[PDB]
Amino acid sequence: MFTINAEVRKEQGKGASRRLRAANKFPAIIYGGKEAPLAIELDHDKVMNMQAKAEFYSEVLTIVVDGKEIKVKAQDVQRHPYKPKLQHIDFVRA
Amino acid sequence: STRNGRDSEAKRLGVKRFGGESVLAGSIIVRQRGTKFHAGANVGCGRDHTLFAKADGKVKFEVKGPKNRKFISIEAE
Amino acid sequence: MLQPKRTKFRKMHKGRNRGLAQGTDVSFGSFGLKAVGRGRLTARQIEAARRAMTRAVKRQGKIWIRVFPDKPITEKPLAVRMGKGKGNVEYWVALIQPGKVLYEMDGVPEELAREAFKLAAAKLPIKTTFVTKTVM
Amino acid sequence: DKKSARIRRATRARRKLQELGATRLVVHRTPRHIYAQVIAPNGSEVLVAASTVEKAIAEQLKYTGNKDAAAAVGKAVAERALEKGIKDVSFDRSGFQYHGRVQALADAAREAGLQF
Amino acid sequence: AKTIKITQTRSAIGRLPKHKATLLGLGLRRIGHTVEREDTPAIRGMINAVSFMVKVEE
RNA sequence: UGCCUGGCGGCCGUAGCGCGGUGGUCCCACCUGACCCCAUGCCGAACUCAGAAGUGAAACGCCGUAGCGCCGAUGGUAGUGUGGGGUCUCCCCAUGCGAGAGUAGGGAACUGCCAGGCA
RNA sequence: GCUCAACGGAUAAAAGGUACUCCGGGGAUAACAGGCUGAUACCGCCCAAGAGUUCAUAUCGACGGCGGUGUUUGGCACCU
RNA sequence: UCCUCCUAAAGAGUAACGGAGGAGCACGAAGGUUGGCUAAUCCUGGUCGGACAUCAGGAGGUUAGUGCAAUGGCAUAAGCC
RNA sequence: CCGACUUACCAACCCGAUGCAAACUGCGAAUACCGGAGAAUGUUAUCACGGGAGACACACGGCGGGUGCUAACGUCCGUCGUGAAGAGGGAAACAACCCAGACCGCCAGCUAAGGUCCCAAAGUCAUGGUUAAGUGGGAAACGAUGUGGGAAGGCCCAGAC
Ligand SMILES: [Mg+2]
Ligand SMILES: [Mg+2]
Ligand SMILES: [Mg+2]
Ligand SMILES: [Mg+2]
Ligand SMILES: [Mg+2]
Ligand SMILES: [Mg+2]
Ligand SMILES: [Mg+2]
Ligand SMILES: [Mg+2]
Ligand SMILES: [Mg+2]
Ligand SMILES: [Mg+2]
Ligand SMILES: [Mg+2]
Ligand SMILES: [Mg+2]
Ligand SMILES: [Mg+2]
Ligand SMILES: [Mg+2]
Ligand SMILES: [Mg+2]
Ligand SMILES: [Mg+2]
Ligand SMILES: [Mg+2]
Ligand SMILES: [Mg+2]
Ligand SMILES: [Mg+2]
Ligand SMILES: [Mg+2]
Repeated sequence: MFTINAEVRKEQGKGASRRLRAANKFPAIIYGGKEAPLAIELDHDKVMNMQAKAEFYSEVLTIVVDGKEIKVKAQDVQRHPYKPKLQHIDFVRA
Repeated sequence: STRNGRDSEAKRLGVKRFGGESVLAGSIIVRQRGTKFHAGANVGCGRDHTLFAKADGKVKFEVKGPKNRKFISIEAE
Repeated sequence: MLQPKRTKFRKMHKGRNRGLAQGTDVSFGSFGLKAVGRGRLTARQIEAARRAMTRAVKRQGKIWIRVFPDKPITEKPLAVRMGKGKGNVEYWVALIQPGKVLYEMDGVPEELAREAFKLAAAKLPIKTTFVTKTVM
Repeated sequence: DKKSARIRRATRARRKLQELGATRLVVHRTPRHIYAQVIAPNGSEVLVAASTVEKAIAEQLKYTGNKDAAAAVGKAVAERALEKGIKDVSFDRSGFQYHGRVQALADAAREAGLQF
Repeated sequence: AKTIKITQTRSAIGRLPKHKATLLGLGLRRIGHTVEREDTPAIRGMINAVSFMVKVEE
């Protein structure tokens, strides 16, 4: 049910992702096997709160990238070692 | 505490002529302890498993073998 | 007091303690006491912080200790000059990195664990935090 | 495995002839036939091959697969090899003991001008 | 083809022995020295190696 | 020109293991006999010789199957060269290199020179 | 033909006392004091099982943790 | 005095009264060559015989072995006749 | 006797999950090192032979470590830099830290580290926030309705504190 807005990532790397995570946004990617993977950036406070629901990891979400909507499922996540934060979310194109 | 403090002189092992080097016949390529690099084409194997050139040319390292063993070979180029 | 039996080597190098920890998740239990600081945490500060929380929950519930010292720390005696050999082993410490989940417990209501873990975090040199099992 | 033991019985002898770079005359023997082919030091291409399954060899032979049949193919491989200019080969064994049909296969080929 | 102007803006007192030779390769001698070198993927590799002392008005 | 079988290699698990099926005109394997050439630290079991009655059971090859072995991204993470910085027994910034594990997935090989049988 | 093993092997052949002592040097190196550090020592604090008839903190305070001063036993050898 | 591993910072070398072990030999075959062979450990069955002797099948596969400490190596065996 | 009933027990091998290792490796960088080619730059900076030496007491700082207590202006190594053998400016004063390498002269100009209220040369500069402590201008566990910002949450005009 959750619909999350996201934008494509212009630059990628280490210094180009710690730059994002200091602006209350974290990177994530969508991969679905038969299609080219889509690396996107998306907000933190609007997805850290929504992940608190147990249903975030069980239903088919929706991501709005450049107008179109992609139905995905949360495949994996990386969390900060000692803070209530996120670093990456792996989305599989369900 | 005590009952220690002994060591042996370093034996100066290792690869002496790295890949792509032009060697003369009979020049030591690698000084070994076991057989880590095996003898390939146009190289020998001394009693210490020392790999020496047998005909002058350019050294070349290879990974031939069913067991993925390192072979040192020489091309007379 | 936790300490390995039949270890390969009697004395070990000092080494350094850099990086983030590996066991950062609550897997065996439901509520955990995740470390936030850095520094060695010995074998007596584990038992002293364990009794404090196997007693604050009476005796019911399961308790998991996810660290083990396995690191001998020597100490030169008093009035002994320097050199003349490495000192003898005196205690065992467990190196802690920020992120390690030290203790975890299950079978209790959350507010009881959140108080039991408070009486154990007062016996540990390093800062700690209370973390809860997550879906992943 | 009765064949894996044989194939690893002759590996040391086989892999020395790759290092020496010498043309070898490998030999295969079966309870019914016996083959013999000449293989270049490259090891991937053959030059001369004679065997007891060819209709031009087994037609005048009582029974393929015995000592006098081995001498019939040992003669053949030596004439073909000398016809193309190959004279200095080395004898492979393929794990068979150099005692029976292989010995007559080698002895007959040796007598027909081949040098090994 | 197109030449490139390099000027040194920092001293070479405590630099590593590799950064002192790179200045020799470029040809710079003192602070404020300007040289005009040929543009080339090997010359531009020199600038990147010492791209804290030299300043380029390309 | 195609199919199958045998030998010698390249190649090395995307190539190996397990499970189901299938092949005997030729090749191959099991097989018959052993006084003989030859052998058992006893035994023709292995090696070897003399052949063809039988079979494709075992073995081997071929075909299918993911239950294992194996290969394996993109993104992120760790580390690190150079230059700065911090509350500097540990970290951050700019820039360059960038893993390991794991995920999606791939996958039960490909090929060359000869010699046979069949069409 | 050498445990010339003090193993690049001073002689074939070798132990001590000196507070009765002496010479050339060194703060390159010790005792005293100073200096840096603070393991140890002294002082304080944090959590609170418990003692205190009931009652953790009137008074003490287990198993552990964090510091201060430069008063002890030490570490180093920077000054003489 | 000599040998092996770590400290030694992925070429060589690299110190401390740093952490751990060895040598002052053995062999006339334990060397040369030719021919042949593959181990540890578990399962079942079996007379003395037991958890472990020898025998027969299965798994496993080098987890065995190397005259002697450790490292590297070894199936084409450098291991066993 | 066989074991015939039993045991609130301990428990190897395997199976799933979670950690640790300088003397563990089925993986594995960055750098460094060796070799080849090619521009550009450097008063051959490279090697060989010969005449003359000194030196073999090093110190601190950064990075990788051993020892120590991850204590010492402690001690032993690897690599870089400085002092030794280098003056000038800065850090109040302060061989080693930051900037920078002095042939001589000038009552000329521009900058680096560091600074612009007076001592003492240059902003009592401009815009927007924070601090009420002289914090700035020493120090920890721990304790607290100090204060600014951010994302949410609970109750509430069928009336909340
Ligand atoms: Mg000596
Ligand atoms: Mg002497
Ligand atoms: Mg007297
Ligand atoms: Mg005197
Ligand atoms: Mg002194
Ligand atoms: Mg000293
Ligand atoms: Mg090395
Ligand atoms: Mg190195
Ligand atoms: Mg031997
Ligand atoms: Mg042999
Ligand atoms: Mg031998
Ligand atoms: Mg000296
Ligand atoms: Mg000296
Ligand atoms: Mg020194
Ligand atoms: Mg010093
Ligand atoms: Mg100076
Ligand atoms: Mg001054
Ligand atoms: Mg000058
Ligand atoms: Mg003024
Ligand atoms: Mg103050």
